[PDB]
Amino acid sequence: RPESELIRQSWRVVSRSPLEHGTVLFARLFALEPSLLPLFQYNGRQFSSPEDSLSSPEFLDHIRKVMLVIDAAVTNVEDLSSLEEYLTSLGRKHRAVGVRLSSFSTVGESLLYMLEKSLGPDFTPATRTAWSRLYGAVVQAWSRGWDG
Ligand code: HEM
Repeated sequence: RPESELIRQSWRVVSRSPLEHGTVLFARLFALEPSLLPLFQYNGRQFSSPEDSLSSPEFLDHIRKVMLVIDAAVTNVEDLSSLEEYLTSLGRKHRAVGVRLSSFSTVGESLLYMLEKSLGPDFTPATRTAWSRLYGAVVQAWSRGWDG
């Protein structure tokens, strides 16, 4: 489908350097919602500043995991069911770590922000809309983790 192609094609560029692009995503995320910072608790320690997170190997590893889940959604765009059980569990895991379902809308905004800045002129409003649909679909699946 044309919309599925809009997603695939846009993802191609940022998929080539996932850590660099995911770093933009998480920098934007903390700027928008600073209270997400303390939810990373590697070695039982809290990051004081957002820039502290960027020196942490485990935090950077987590960026790679996020970008790989998104890549999975892109491979399955139009095939989004295939991932429902995995997303529900991933959702439950985040509830357990203390992320509120609401904070995932901020994640969506950060993903769209990162795509916009990476695509520039290529970020057509059809692509913003398509990604909004895809992300909306990911979030619904995700949400089931919170039991509603
Ligand atoms: C609100 C933003 C988020 C916070 C605060 C957050 C926090 C965490 C924490 C603390 C862990 C466990 C430690 C670790 O594995 O490094 C984790 C695991 C993980 N997260 Fe995130 N996360 C966030 C968003 C996301 C998003 C958007 C994705 C993917 C779309 C994602 C994918 C993962 C994956 C794949 C794991 C491994 C889970 C497992 O199998 O154990 N997270 N999350």
